[PDB]
Amino acid sequence: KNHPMLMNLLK
Amino acid sequence: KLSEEQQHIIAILLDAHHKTYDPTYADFRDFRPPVRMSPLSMLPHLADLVSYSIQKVIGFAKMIPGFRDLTSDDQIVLLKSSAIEVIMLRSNQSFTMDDMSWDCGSQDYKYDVTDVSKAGHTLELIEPLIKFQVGLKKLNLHEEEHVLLMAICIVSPDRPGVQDAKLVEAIQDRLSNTLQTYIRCRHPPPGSHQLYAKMIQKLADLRSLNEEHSKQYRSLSFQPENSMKLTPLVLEVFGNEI
Ligand SMILES: CC(=O)O[C@@H]1CC[C@@]2(C)[C@H](CC[C@@H]3[C@@H]2CC[C@]2(C)[C@@H]([C@H](C)CCC(=O)O)CC[C@@H]32)C1
Repeated sequence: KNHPMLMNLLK
Repeated sequence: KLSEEQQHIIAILLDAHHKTYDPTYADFRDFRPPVRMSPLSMLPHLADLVSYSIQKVIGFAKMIPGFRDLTSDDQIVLLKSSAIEVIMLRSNQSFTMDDMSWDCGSQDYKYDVTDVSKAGHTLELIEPLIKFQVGLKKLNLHEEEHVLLMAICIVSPDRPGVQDAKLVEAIQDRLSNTLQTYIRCRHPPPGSHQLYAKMIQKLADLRSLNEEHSKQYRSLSFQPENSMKLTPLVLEVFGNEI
């Protein structure tokens, strides 16, 4: 739900 | 006995771990310096350590076979809730019962009760945390078991906010059966005695530790001078309703 940093580290 | 798939899964988790947990702790030099003056003197250093550790747990999670079939939303939910838990788990590797501390190769990077208590958290957390470490240490887990537990801990279908639980559940059972079978075929008795039951119990201890952590995190994050000593990733994962 809008976690750019986490999202970015996950992709 | 075991299984080719299961042995595959084990091989992957061990490597994923070796790639995300540096036994030399060489990267610790980059953190804001530790200060052993709560005085909160340790908050800047431990905040960086934790933040860094979140990045490593994420890196390990991505390599968990099956985790890639999950949606980002689910992946984000699973990591947000498991991060602290997996960090307490992986920290067992550096924890020693000799002096009850996290020996991270270096006196400056050797943490005990009074150090980890100087970051805005109370013994209501630290006490159970060390107890947890001891109990987990006493299990003398094979490293194969260690990584399987971290992986099972990450892919738990009951985490709040999970969507495709069935898929999460499928992925986890796969890891569980891998664990259950490895203990049976590769972990000799007596050390194998009720080992799976004792490891699943540690997952319950982690929830408890996690819960207490959320409570004490919010407490100090609701104080601007404290939350500004944290890192952007910590604020995102742990919460930023500051
Ligand atoms: C942002 C935040 O506020 O982070 C908090 C900083 C204090 C404190 C009490 C809480 C609970 C988790 C604790 C942490 C202190 C440092 C510990 C004891 C880590 C070990 C030094 C890890 C050793 C290793 O990597 O092997 C792992 C568990 C960590 C998190």
